[PDB]
Amino acid sequence: WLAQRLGRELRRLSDEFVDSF
Amino acid sequence: YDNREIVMKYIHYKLSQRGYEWDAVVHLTLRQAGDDFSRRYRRDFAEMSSQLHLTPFTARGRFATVVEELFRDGVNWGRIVAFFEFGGVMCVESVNREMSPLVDNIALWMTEYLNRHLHTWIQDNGGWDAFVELYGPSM
Ligand SMILES: O=C(O)CN(CC(=O)O)CC(=O)O
Ligand code: NI
Ligand code: NI
Repeated sequence: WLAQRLGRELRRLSDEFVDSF
Repeated sequence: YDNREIVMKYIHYKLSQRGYEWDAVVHLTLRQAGDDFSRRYRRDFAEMSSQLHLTPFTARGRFATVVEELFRDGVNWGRIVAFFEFGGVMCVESVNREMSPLVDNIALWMTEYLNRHLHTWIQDNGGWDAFVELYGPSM
């Protein structure tokens, strides 16, 4: 299910990014 | 701040970096943060882009379903940047695939989603000023 995969990776990348601020 | 202005300026910036001129401190911070996000994760954005299968028929549902997943467990400023970058990917794919009219639609969808679903969180967490404060050291 394409959007679930995309959204999951965007969340992972989002959380890694914000946790590096 | 006006969320519509933020969306329009962000989309124009992202498209202009690809050579496409689309007729339409916060802005500079979001621009830099999104560029930094993109360059960290090009492999993931490339896979995302290859699976997008963008057509006028599928675009709205694609956007809505991805954004729903993106905020399923809540919101943080990283998710906000990813929201803009994902909208940017759809816009870039739009012009690359000779569907430039979709850019106007994506800008509408991003503006209305910000105003409806993210405004309360943004204000509760200090407004766009808080995002500028948070990312300022990274500029
Ligand atoms: O998208 C979210 O998680 C935040 N929503 C709450 C909700 O979806 O019930 C705010 C709103 O849409 O008013
Ligand atoms: Ni321009
Ligand atoms: Ni909502």
